[PDB]
Formats: sequence, structure tokens, C-alpha cells
Amino acid sequence: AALPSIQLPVDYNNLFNEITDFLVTFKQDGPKYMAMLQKVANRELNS
Amino acid sequence: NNFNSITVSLPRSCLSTIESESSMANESNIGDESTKKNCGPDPYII
Amino acid sequence: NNFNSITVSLPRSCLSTIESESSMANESNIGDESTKKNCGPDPYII
Amino acid sequence: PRTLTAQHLNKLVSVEGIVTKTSLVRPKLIRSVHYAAKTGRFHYRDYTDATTTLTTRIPTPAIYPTEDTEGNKLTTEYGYSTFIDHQRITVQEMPEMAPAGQLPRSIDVILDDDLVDKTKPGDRVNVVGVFKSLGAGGMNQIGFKTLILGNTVYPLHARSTGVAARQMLTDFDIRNINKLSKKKDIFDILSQSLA
Repeated sequence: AALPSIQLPVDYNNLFNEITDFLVTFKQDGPKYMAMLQKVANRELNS
Repeated sequence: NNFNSITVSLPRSCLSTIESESSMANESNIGDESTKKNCGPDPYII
Repeated sequence: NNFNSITVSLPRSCLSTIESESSMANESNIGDESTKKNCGPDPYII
Repeated sequence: PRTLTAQHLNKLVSVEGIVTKTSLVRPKLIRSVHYAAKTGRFHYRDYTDATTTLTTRIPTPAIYPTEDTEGNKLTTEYGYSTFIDHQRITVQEMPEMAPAGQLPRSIDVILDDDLVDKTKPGDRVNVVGVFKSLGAGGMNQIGFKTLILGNTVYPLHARSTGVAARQMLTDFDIRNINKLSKKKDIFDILSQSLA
């Protein structure tokens, strides 16, 4: 058409699940980021 | 959704200029040394 | 051959219509259902 | 730059002079890629201008796409687009070839991509390229816009200037240079040849 389409070696739905698993799995050598988030909940972290 | 009249018509001027929407779009609208993009008197195809 | 003024200019309308020259040229000037060939306000490139 | 006239337009020329000013290297957008989250598809477009092909073409003024053929909103993928660099420089006649007490003449050179950062202000230079007339000189409504589209840029060395002088060494040259060393009066032979 006037806007042609192209094919790239990427997939966003595939990597979003990987993002979720990392955020709800990572326990550094309770879970690290999910404790950061629990402090975020109570208004004790801004970044 | 109003077919009773026997009316909508096609736009007479390009709507890209009045919808200065993107920051690079108003930049693509210029160039060609010194002049203003002029699409023409009635440039819409169905 | 007159460079003393400081003038010729580029034509404002397509000269194909006023020079109805060939018998198939005035036929290529028509078509597109019902309308008249309109080249534009100033269409000449150097 | 003084003896270059309107009878040499549209021909390949060599110009001598001094570089007086260089501009900032800027990116130029050629192809832009997008993403639609409602269809999982990527779209692209191409852009061009008059200073990339030596022959005149019919202009194609395409627009920047924000919207899909159905209306879906597109995200812009800056890392997947292609950008090519740009720079402009000005050349002037060298002070020791110019007529004394007379104002100087200058010429504009456009460089792109790989030839973009080869010189600095205050250099002796030789440039080869096409002397091009651009646009319409007011006939749509001073004269035509003239510039050189560079293809070759040579730095040159002169007395009392910031450009160094280097020569290419032949293996034959190296053999004499290395042969001279063993003789144990190198210092005297080289010293007595100094003026």
C-alpha cells in the first residue's frame, strides 16, 4: 500500500512474560523486587 | 449515518497542515528551498 | 537575451492544453471518469 | 574561488583555498520504522532530497506516519531507523595567492556520510566535486543557488600552518634509512647537511 510492512526478529508478548517472571521470581543470591514493591506500597520509596 | 438527503463531501484541502500533530510532521511539511507545501486544489482518492 | 533588468518567469499553467497539437494528445488529456486534466497552480521544474 | 565562473557550472572542478568555518555534524533520517500494538506489525517509509542524486527527479514529498491504514496508533522505533551524518564547510582563497588589499572570494561545499569530519578551520585544502545550481532563482514568483557537492577532500601542507607533512615510505627507502645507521658517523653526516 502506501504504508508497507516489514518483518523483524522480535516478539513483545514473548518478552513481557519474561519481564513478569523476573519481577515475581528474582531472589538474590522474601523476593528482592517484591520487597522493594512492598516498601513502595506503604509510601517509603519513590524510585 | 445520514442518507436521507436526495450531504457529506470530500475535504477540499489536505488535513495534514491543520492537524500539526507530530513534531517531525511539521518539519516534513517544509523544505524545497523556500516555499510552502501545496498539495493541490482537491487531492483525496477513495 | 535581455539581462539588463535589475523579467522572464516560468509559465503558470501547463502549455499542453493550449497547444492542442497531436490528435492523441487531446485524448490523453481526458479520462478519469468525468473531469478535466488539472496539472496544478505552478507545475514546472528546471 | 576567484577564477570559478558561471561557464564552469555542471562540470567537475578542483578548487584550492583555506577552510574558514565548519558546521556541526547532524544526523539525517532516511528510513523510519514503527510498531502497531493492535496488529503486531512493523511499518516503514523512505525519505530523499535534492542533494543525493546528480540528476533532477520529480519531487516526492512523503509525510511522517503516525497512523495505520486502519487507524491504529504507531510507536516510533528510534533504534531501528537509519540515520546518515551531514556537514557543511566554506572555502576561501589562500592569503599568499590572493591579491593584496582586495576582498576575498568564497565557495560552499556540502559533505555527507564518511567525508564529514576530515578538516578543521584554518587549513589548506583541495576539493573536487560538481558545481551545482539548485532550486529556482526567483522565477516561481539575486540569482541561482550554487554550491559544490564534494566527493574528494585533500589536506595540504604549507609553511606556518597547522597541517603536518608526512610521506609514504617505500621499502627501498627503508633499506637506505636502516643501512645508514650502522656506520658510526651518522651524527656528523646528518649534522653537516643541516643548511
